[PDB]
Amino acid sequence: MDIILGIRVQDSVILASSKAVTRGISVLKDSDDKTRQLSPHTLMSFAGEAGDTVQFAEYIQANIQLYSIREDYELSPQAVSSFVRQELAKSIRSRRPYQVNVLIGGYDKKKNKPELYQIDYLGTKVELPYGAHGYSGFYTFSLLDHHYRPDMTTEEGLDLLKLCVQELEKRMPMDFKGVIVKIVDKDGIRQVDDF
Amino acid sequence: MDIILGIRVQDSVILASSKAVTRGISVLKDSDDKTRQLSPHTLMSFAGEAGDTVQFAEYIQANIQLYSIREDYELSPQAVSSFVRQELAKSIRSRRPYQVNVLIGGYDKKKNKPELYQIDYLGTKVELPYGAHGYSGFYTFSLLDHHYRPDMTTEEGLDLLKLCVQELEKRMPMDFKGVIVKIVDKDGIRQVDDF
Amino acid sequence: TSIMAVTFKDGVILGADSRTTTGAYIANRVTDKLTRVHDKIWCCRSGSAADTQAIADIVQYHLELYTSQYGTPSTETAASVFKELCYENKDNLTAGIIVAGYDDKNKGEVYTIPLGGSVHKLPYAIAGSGSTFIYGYCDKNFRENMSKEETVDFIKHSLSQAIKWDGSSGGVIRMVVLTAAGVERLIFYPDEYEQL
Amino acid sequence: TSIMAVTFKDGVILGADSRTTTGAYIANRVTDKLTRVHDKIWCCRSGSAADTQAIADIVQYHLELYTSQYGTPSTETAASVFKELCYENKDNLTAGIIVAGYDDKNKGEVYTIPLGGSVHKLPYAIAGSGSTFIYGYCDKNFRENMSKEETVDFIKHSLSQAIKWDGSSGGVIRMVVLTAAGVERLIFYPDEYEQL
Amino acid sequence: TQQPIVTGTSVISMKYDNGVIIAADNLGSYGSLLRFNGVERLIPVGDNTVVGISGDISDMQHIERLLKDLVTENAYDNPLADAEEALEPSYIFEYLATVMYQRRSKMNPLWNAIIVAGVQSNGDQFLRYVNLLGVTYSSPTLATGFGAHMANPLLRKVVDRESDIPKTTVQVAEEAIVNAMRVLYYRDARSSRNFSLAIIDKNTGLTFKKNLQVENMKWDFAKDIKGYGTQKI
Amino acid sequence: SDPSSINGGIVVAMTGKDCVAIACDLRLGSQSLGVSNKFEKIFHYGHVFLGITGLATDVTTLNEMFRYKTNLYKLKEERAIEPETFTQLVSSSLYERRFGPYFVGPVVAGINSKSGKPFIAGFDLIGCIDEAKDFIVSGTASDQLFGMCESLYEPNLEPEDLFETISQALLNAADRDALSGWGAVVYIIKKDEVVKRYLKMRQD
Amino acid sequence: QFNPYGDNGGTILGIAGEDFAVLAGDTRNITDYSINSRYEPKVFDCGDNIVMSANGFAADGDALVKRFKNSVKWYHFDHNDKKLSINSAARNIQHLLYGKRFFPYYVHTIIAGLDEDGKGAVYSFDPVGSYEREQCRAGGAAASLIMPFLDNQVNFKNQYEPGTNGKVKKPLKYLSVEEVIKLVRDSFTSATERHIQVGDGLEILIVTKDGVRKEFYELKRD
Amino acid sequence: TTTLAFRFQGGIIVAVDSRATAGNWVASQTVKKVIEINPFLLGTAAGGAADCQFWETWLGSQCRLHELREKERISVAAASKILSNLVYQYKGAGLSMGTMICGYTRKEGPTIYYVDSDGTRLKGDIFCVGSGQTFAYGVLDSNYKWDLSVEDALYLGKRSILAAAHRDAYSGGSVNLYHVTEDGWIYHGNHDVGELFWKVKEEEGSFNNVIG
Amino acid sequence: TTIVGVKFNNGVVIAADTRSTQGPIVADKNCAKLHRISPKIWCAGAGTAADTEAVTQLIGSNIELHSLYTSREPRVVSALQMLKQHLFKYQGHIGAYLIVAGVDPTGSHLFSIHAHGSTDVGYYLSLGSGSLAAMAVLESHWKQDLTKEEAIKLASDAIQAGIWNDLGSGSNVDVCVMEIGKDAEYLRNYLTPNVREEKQKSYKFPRGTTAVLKESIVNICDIQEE
Ligand SMILES: *[B]([O])([O])[C]([C][C]([C])[C])[N]C(=O)[C]([C]C1=[C][C]=[C][C]=[C]1)[N]C(=O)C1=[C]N=[C][C]=N1
Ligand SMILES: *[B]([O])([O])[C]([C][C]([C])[C])[N]C(=O)[C]([C]C1=[C][C]=[C][C]=[C]1)[N]C(=O)C1=[C]N=[C][C]=N1
Ligand SMILES: *[B]([O])([O])[C]([C][C]([C])[C])[N]C(=O)[C]([C]C1=[C][C]=[C][C]=[C]1)[N]C(=O)C1=[C]N=[C][C]=N1
Ligand SMILES: *[B]([O])([O])[C]([C][C]([C])[C])[N]C(=O)[C]([C]C1=[C][C]=[C][C]=[C]1)[N]C(=O)C1=[C]N=[C][C]=N1
Ligand SMILES: [Cl-]
Ligand SMILES: [Cl-]
Ligand SMILES: [Mg+2]
Ligand SMILES: [Mg+2]
Ligand SMILES: [Mg+2]
Ligand SMILES: [Mg+2]
Ligand SMILES: [Mg+2]
Repeated sequence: MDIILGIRVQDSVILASSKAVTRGISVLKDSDDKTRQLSPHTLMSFAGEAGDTVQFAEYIQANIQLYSIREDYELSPQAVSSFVRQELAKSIRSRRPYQVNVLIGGYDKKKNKPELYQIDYLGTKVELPYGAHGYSGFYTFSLLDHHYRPDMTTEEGLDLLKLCVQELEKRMPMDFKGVIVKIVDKDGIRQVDDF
Repeated sequence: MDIILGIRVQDSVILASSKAVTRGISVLKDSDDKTRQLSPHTLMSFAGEAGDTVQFAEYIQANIQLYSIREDYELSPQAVSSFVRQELAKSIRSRRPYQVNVLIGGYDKKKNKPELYQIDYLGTKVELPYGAHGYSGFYTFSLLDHHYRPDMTTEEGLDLLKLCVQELEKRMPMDFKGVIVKIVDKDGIRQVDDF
Repeated sequence: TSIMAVTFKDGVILGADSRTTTGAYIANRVTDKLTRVHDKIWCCRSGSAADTQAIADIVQYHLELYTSQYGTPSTETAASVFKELCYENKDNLTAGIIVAGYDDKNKGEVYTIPLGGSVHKLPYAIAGSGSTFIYGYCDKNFRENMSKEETVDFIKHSLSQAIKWDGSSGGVIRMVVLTAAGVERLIFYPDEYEQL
Repeated sequence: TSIMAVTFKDGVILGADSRTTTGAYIANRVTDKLTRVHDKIWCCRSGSAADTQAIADIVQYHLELYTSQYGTPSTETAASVFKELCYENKDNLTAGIIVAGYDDKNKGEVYTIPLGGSVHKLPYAIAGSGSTFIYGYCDKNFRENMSKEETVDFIKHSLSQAIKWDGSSGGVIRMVVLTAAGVERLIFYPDEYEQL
Repeated sequence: TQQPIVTGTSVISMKYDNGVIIAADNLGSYGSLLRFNGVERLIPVGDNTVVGISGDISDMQHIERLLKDLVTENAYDNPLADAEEALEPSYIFEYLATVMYQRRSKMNPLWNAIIVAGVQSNGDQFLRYVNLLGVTYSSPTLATGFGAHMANPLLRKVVDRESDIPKTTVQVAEEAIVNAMRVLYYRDARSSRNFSLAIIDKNTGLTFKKNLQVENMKWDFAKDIKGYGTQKI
Repeated sequence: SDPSSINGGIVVAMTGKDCVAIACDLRLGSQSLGVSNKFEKIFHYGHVFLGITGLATDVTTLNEMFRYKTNLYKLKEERAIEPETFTQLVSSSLYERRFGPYFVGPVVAGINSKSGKPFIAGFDLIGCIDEAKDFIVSGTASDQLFGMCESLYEPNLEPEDLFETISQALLNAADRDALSGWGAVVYIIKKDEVVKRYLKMRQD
Repeated sequence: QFNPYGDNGGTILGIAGEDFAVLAGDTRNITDYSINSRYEPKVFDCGDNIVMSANGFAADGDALVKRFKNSVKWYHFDHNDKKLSINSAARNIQHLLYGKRFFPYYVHTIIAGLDEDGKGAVYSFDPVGSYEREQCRAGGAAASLIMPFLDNQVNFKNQYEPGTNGKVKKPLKYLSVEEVIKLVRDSFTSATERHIQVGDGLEILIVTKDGVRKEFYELKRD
Repeated sequence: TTTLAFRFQGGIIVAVDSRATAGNWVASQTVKKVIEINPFLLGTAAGGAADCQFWETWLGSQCRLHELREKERISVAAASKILSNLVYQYKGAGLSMGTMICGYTRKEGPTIYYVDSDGTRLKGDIFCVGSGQTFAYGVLDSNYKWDLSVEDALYLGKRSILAAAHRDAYSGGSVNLYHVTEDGWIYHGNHDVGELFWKVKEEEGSFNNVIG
Repeated sequence: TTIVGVKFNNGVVIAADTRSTQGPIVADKNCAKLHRISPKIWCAGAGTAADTEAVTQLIGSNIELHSLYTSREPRVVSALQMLKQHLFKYQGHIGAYLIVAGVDPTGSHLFSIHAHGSTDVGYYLSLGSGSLAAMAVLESHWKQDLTKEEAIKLASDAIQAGIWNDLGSGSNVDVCVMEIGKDAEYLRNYLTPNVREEKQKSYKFPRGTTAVLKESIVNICDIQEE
């Protein structure tokens, strides 16, 4: 799929992902949720080749949920991101690699810190204050470089995110039909229904 | 460029053309007028390869304006469309062909009839009640087949045109930044400033 | 194709097979590859039939016009005209030509013109696809100042082997003798040369 | 490469040049292309040096193991083992091998194995890039039941011409004589065979 | 997938009133080089079948070994190996056809065109074709390679349909085959003068003729042909 | 990519007793997209009729070209061009573009005004004349048209019977071709009257 | 490079009657511009009152027919000599074809017979196994020549009743076996005229409750 | 091909065309592009005929096995996911499929899943699939409401296929209608486009461009 | 295509089949492949049909002007030379493969021409996709000193071999005989061994079977007086 963004503020991680699904010449859907909850305090957004994206996301989801049940314990965002990276690093030298890029946003309940990880289909992991995949970063990183401050509130983070989406809607050729925004903090994951 | 539409009603011809200009990854402009007035009662919209479109349109414009001065007389839309077709038919077997598709909307003051001609870069001319170039027709012709009626008023034609643009904005992947609409009738050419 | 020209005591003899092929189909089994550009200046043709005919026709024209103005041309002159056409149009031609002729002053001479358009004056010359199989034989058996009968046997035996091994060569063995006495055509059929 | 094997009254003689080339560079000018797979069963190698060595090594192993169980193998048996390797691995091999050997019952025998992996029993055989230039010569000069001295001269003269015309062939002419008397190695240097 | 190296050209054949005739020249070509001049390409199987093979010679020799091995295997625990349970032409063909189609299906074909000629137990004439693709067909006359283009037309003038088979004698049929071989020598650049011919008759059995030559050739008219158009001398 | 099947369409012609018939479909498209259902492919210059299939820009261009040439012919000759003569003019005109050809499949039909003899002819894109006694076919459904004509046709049909034969040949051939249809026209031609009939057919 | 596919030409035709069914096919077999055989049977009786033909690449065609005949044999062994119905045979053939989805049998398959109500039936397949029951189907090289003729003369397409002018269609009256054979012969005669790979002979297999009958007709040999 | 399906008050409408082509050649006008998986499930077919046919009748076998094992009707979600997981195994091999899995269950209500040979699986209210999908979308989007009568919804689906049959060269033949409700699907006849076009033109006053 | 040429006692005969094909389809069943260059010089053509016709017309036209200029009957070698030089110039792109024959004051002549411009001389020749089937017949039955009747028979038999055995050839046999001191006789459809049999059914439709929308008279006449 197309645009997926992420920003880590003072006390939360905010993920924004486009709603459009396009096959060729037509927009088949304009309300698609490009994300999966891996654990109560960990959310993963994704974008890449058709089919591979969902298949990979649900495969990761199943593995983390299996871990949670087995140990009666939630893995840290850092631990989940490492597991995901290794799967993609394994995948890139397979017969047919997973063509999927992901952002992992989580709140570490031990350290009481939000964490945002950016991983591409090669298995290239980086921890960041803000991140993006595809052509999104080409527009949004300049704004975030200017405006981001690391002690921002969640409300300030959403305003800065609106400024990013406005710029994308102005300068990107593709109509991505807006974004679904989700917040990850100490209380868990919730969706902003009006954006 | 992208989307250009045309519809011939009872007493006028309406041309709608997108405002966006995209070079690669960025929308450089969102207010571009993809049309040229060939004569007081003849308007030509255009879409194709960058540079070729304007160069061809202005070249045709200059030739028709030259004819008007020489003969102190306005050529019929049929006559202008034939001249344009021949230039494109000549062009297609050149060293470097004009990669331009056009719609010619005109009001014939002799017959008191609106006329719409669709010509592609090969020099393929057809007179039509409604027409389109590129992927536009794939969405809009089904609506026009249903809704069109040969005796619509200009206001009814604009409403049917709004229904076409709404469908394009819903199902096309590219954000074409709306359309500039122009009406061609007995009184000449005018632009609908609110659409 | 198997073609050769051999100088000897009394002059020069040209020799050739008669096979023309489109792939593996023999389009003509009785072809005449020994062609005349002047009274006592002939050539052997190998490569494209169209190219070598077109070239030979142009050369015959040039030498006919030369003769009308300057009298009988030398064999060297004829070879130069062949070269000029083959060299200057090397990109568009596939022609391997052997030029052979008899003067009274220079006696028998042989010039070979391979693909590139280069010229090589030799005591004898071999060319065509079938020539590859008789380099060994011809080098071992060629002598200078042979008799007419010996030279005919040398060419007959040589082309017989070339025909035997090369699929692109076959049919009859045509020969053309060039001496002071005049121009003599010889032909040798399969039954004769196969039993050698 | 110029290689050949010739049967005669007392047995069989193998012959070869000594040139190995990487393009136009002579990587080895004193190569031994006559190689031993059994006491009186040898082979001539042409094509890839790596492939033909690998094949010859495997054959020598097979015949050594054959001998330990069933006694001395025939030349036909050796040729069959070569064929089995060359045929079954035709897609991955570039090897043109001549197998020659001496039995007391069958006397001198020669088997040639070209690229495809087919087997052909012949009175004599020629192979390698340089063989093309001596088909004419060898066909005209070969007789059955020659003497040792005549056969050495035939091979010496033949390979001399092959070397003369083929750039991929050169150096010394190695030979190996296989008779009831035993195994004799011969060598002939450029100064000797070039003046022939 | 491979490319053929040492190759054999046309195999030609036809039916006649009491049996079948088949023929093929004794050449093994190496591209344009006429390398091997003593190659037998007709391989008899028992006293009632002859398999004619064209194409790659290394693959021919492999097929030859399969047929040799087939005869050995059929004799095993078979008291009627030389009688009621002897190998039929139809059995030999179907086996080859199976192998050819299996090999093309593994993308590693036997690069050949094969004609199985023979006479069945009940006296019926057998003549069927198979090639590297596993394609099979039967006809009163069959030919491979250049023979298909030049021999078939000549042989079809003798036997044009099924009803022409009883009206064709062995003398007339052999005459047509021998003529066809001459025509192929005139016109096929990868053919030789020497060839082998085999007749399988329901009465007189298998007659295998070796070392035949093309004779009665017309070449004399060549002497009159001069130049390529305008030349007179 | 293939110029002869971008726009689509078909033409068929037939001879009858003292009459000829020529017919065509009305479709013009851009590959899968249907653009126009009024694109007629049959033109006439005097009493000589010309049908043209193939690339539509060339169909238009050649019509304009032959109108040009037949008009000059008539001014100089002081008579209308005949089918036999026009056939040669089409062949000449196409072959002059031997190595840069018009991607078309022309079909000539008409009755000679002096002899009264019915005449039809077809061409390839570069000029070769096919002068058939029975029928000529052209376009993207030429295979289909050959099959229909070869089975339905019989010689010496009366004008009103010939109409039914040619109409059924076109309609059923068009319905087995994706790039043909969207309407059809049939011309029935006699020595001094010509009737034009639009056919009702499936619009898919 | 080795090309495992070839084209043996030919053409086949199936027509379903009210209580009968026919499957016809020419007897010519070709490669490129040469004739291999003027009489090489292409339509086969496969048992259980079912006829079959697999037109296109003959090696694949023979292989498929051979495997289906085999499937009929094992159907009897495994299911107490039960008659294989035409619909069951069709589904079985789909699986044979799709089993080689990624290295297809390069053939157009048609089978014909009677359904379980005794009515005529024809089934048609593409190379990779998609199938559909039909009243009429031509397959192979000259399929494009024959099908339009059959749309017109079997299903009365584009035909209406005189006097009404396009209002009332021509009624779909049933065709006898004698009437169908006439249409088959004319289809192949017409195809032979305009298609170089069609000719030599025409072999028709007729299927009724009584069994499978054969008819042969000469075609032009040029 | 043009196939569509949409959710509404009275359940689901499924409508498809009937044409099959090989290049420009019209191979068939009578193709069944809807598959009756069971009395409650329908599958549409677009792309490769064989791929769609084979794997959708296979899907029906898996659904039958599910309800034998679980003593319960399979969910539309589960049925669609069996097919999407299967084609995902074959991804890259060259399968060509565009399908809607349509059904109703108590727990889900009327549900439509778009399933595709690239592995895409999407739940949604409206879908159009095939070469003529854009033409069908035009009519559907401008006339769609949740509050449509079974009679009006059926006509809209029929009309949207007709629109595409007209314009798209690789769509046509006839229209097959299905209506999926609480109590299963109901077939609503084969409608020949050759007769339907003229009927709709006359009664509706549409297609004024075409002459009749 | 099968085209042949055969020399005989007092002249030369050429022959051809009548099939034209676009791919596997027959475009024309009764095509005319024998072209007249001049009254007593005819040639048969194979390959691209427009090319054989065009190149024959052009050379035939220039031969006519040459004959009028020189006050002599045209020669076959002139037609041969003009054809080969024209074809060579176009480097094979003009796909014309010709058998050129005729009689002139020098005598009777028979030549072949290929698209790249190469010429060949012979007593018997054949060109086209069915040349192998025809040449097989010629090589089996040709002899020196053939009569007129024997040469026509041999030529037509060679074409038949093409008609029956080559899928690129079919239908009828055209012949043209050119004897010394006589008019050249052009025998169009000399043999007709491929007449289609009567159809089983008549497909004449009842009048009114086709649905019509509109009728109108077409004005083919000029603008009228008064
Ligand atoms: B000989 O084989 O080189 C021969 C000599 C020619 C002057 C008659 N050439 C040909 O036969 C060529 C093909 C060729 C074969 C080998 C090497 C180079 C070229 N043939 C033709 O040019 C030809 C074939 N068919 C029709 C017309 N021309
Ligand atoms: B001979 O030239 O064929 C020779 C025979 C070999 C057994 C010693 N082969 C080579 O010299 C080959 C190259 C070659 C030349 C001509 C035909 C085929 C192959 N050389 C090598 O294999 C080689 C070269 N350099 C290093 C190692 N091996
Ligand atoms: B539809 O156009 O997608 C249609 C649906 C199919 C289930 C019958 N597909 C086809 O007609 C395809 C070709 C095609 C055309 C346009 C887009 C995609 C595919 N045809 C076939 O699969 C086919 C099957 N058997 C015979 C001929 N063609
Ligand atoms: B013959 O088969 O060579 C024949 C001789 C021709 C001069 C009448 N040739 C043709 O019929 C050619 C074959 C061909 C096909 C495709 C490209 C080039 C040549 N056919 C035509 O020239 C042709 C085909 N369709 C319409 C008109 N002409
Ligand atoms: Cl020549
Ligand atoms: Cl070594
Ligand atoms: Mg990264
Ligand atoms: Mg050296
Ligand atoms: Mg599954
Ligand atoms: Mg359509
Ligand atoms: Mg024929």
